[PDB]
Amino acid sequence: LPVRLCKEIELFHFDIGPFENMWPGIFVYMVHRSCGTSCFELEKLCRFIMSVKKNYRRVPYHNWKHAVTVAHCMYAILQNNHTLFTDLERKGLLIACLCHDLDHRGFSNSYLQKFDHPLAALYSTSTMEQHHFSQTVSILQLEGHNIFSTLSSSEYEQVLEIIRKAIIATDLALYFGNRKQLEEMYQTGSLNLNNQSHRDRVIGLMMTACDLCSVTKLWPVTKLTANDIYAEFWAEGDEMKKLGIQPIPMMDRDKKDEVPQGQLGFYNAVAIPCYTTLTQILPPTEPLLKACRDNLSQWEKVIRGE
Amino acid sequence: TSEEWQGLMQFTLPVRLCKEIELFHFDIGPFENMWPGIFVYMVHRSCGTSCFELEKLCRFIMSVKKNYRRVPYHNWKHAVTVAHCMYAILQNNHTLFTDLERKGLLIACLCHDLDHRGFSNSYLQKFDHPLAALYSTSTMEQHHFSQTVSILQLEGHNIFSTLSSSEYEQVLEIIRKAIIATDLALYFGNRKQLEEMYQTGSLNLNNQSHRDRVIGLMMTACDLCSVTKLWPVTKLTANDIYAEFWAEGDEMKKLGIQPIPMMDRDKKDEVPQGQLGFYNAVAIPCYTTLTQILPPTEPLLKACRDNLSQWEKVIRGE
Ligand SMILES: CNc1cc(-c2cccnc2Oc2ccc(Nc3nc4ccc(F)c(F)c4[nH]3)cc2)ccn1
Ligand SMILES: CNc1cc(-c2cccnc2Oc2ccc(Nc3nc4ccc(F)c(F)c4[nH]3)cc2)ccn1
Ligand SMILES: [Zn+2]
Ligand SMILES: [Zn+2]
Ligand SMILES: [Zn+2]
Ligand SMILES: [Zn+2]
Repeated sequence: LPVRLCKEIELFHFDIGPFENMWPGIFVYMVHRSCGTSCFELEKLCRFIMSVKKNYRRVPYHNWKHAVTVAHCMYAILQNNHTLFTDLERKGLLIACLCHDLDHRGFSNSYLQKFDHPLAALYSTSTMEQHHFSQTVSILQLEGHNIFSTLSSSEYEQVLEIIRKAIIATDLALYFGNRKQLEEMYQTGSLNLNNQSHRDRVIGLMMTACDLCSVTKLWPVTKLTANDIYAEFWAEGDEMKKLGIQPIPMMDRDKKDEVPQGQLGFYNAVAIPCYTTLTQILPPTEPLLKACRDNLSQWEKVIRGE
Repeated sequence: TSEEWQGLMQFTLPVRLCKEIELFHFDIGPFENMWPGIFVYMVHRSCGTSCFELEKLCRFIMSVKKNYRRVPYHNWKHAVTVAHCMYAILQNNHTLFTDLERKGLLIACLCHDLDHRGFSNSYLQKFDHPLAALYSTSTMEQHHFSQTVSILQLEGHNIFSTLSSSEYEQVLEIIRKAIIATDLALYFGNRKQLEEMYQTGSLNLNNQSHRDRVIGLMMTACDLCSVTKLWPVTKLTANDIYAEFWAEGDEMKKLGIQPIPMMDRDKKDEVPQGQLGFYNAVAIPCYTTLTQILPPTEPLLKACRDNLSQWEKVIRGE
């Protein structure tokens, strides 16, 4: 890995760059540094990464780049709270992040439900997410893709459960209740990492934090990333109008000029609470929150027209 | 029901102590009959008001008090002070520790110098004291745990009587290990091992042996906390530490042995150097490593560093 990369990949606000064919290397480097060189047989891990790459789609935002970007955010959390995590979590969380939007079409669970898509009948709740985990399992069962083959049966069931819960937690609908419970557990001191269900919840929050990490980048990356977010959402809003459903203003390209107030509302309602609470629980994740605020400042500055 | 009347109640300190006992550099003050209350409070906030049966807990504390001796440093005040530091470490890392570990660690700290006579393991060995024949390493520390177990065996004194046998044994191990770890001789090996494990990333709190080591370093850090207090307190506490050591040096001379300069009253003027050496060689690396493993314990390092500054100021003569 190049000098600049080695240094800057430790920073929370690292951008993985425009060279797609370095991203596998970057991910492998992150597994090595946060899990270990002997965590995975290198050959199987490359075949697995490439097969995952292949089942991500050429969509504006929810693509291979976002999959690797999210995994990096996870990496930086792992490295800055490294004593906290089991060897199983050191193995399965980065993988969970890399697989967490497998085969995303660029469409919400709402759209899938309104369209009456087969996945909506097959998975009634967190529809895309149950699908991302189903894709993950089936890639794992391809000959030579069981990167967990040396684990015991028990250890294999456990890490898949980590991957499952982690991926499900990326459904933004579950985030609100989850963060409420965690807030109230931290204020009252009941929160405890020796309690599996509390540990699950924190991982869930770590995953929301990683999924939304584009708001913790420096302003130029965050602004440019917003073009990609909205390109998807506007395409979905287009498809809503074709069904004959007025889409919400978030996904309606005719409301472009209201994007700045749109972002502001979201940093206040969702992103700031998310990272604020995560910073309470894992203080060394503060740089994420700090960046989020700087970007919240930049949207107000945009709204003022300066 | 008593578990029920104890659930309604919460213990209350004066306003100044409520606020400042949360601070790492808090001093427990000169009022001895306040310290039990101080301890019970810390137990209630870091553990919960149903961890111990209050009557049993008071009986236990009075017995522990009665088994500390009237020596200048390793006395009842020291015990409670060490327990406080552990309380602050617990409160600032609240999501890390089990209920048992919280129960047991505060109790361990309070009991960790039980029946200390003001003499090092080294003096006991040279004196040929009976304890040295019985415990050939960490002599005093095994005795401290031994006394602890004896207090718990007294009628109406088993504060862990409500635990399952399984949990009782776990807490007694947490306490045994913790107390043994205050043998400063074992600290150097322990810290070195943790510094390596932290730097390579192998350090993992879900592994019992690693966790034991961290707990060990936590115990060292609390044991030496006198160096993390504000300057006026560290300077004054220093009198008490040297009163002890000098008296040991006196007893070594009585055996016809030259005591090391650290325990030799004839070398009063080299104390500033001596402390400079100790901060450089022991205290700074201890809290440096602890702050590394547990970032919220930093204020201990910051304060340790400020006192190192004060000792240099004395050496220069300023
Ligand atoms: C909603 N879940 C989600 C969010 C993001 C996301 C991550 C980081 C930043 N933004 C993200 O998406 C959002 C985009 C817009 C909004 N809110 C919003 N935009 C508006 C534009 C016009 C308008 F009139 C509005 F009312 C808008 N509201 C929120 C998240 C990505 C994927 N899924
Ligand atoms: C060593 N074990 C120990 C130390 C302390 C302790 C805690 C905080 C501060 N000091 C402590 O004890 C020490 C006292 C002195 C030294 N070093 C030292 N002092 C000297 C004075 C004169 C002289 F000539 C010297 F060489 C000295 N060396 C270290 C710890 C408490 C309990 N056990
Ligand atoms: Zn998703
Ligand atoms: Zn996502
Ligand atoms: Zn001791
Ligand atoms: Zn002690």
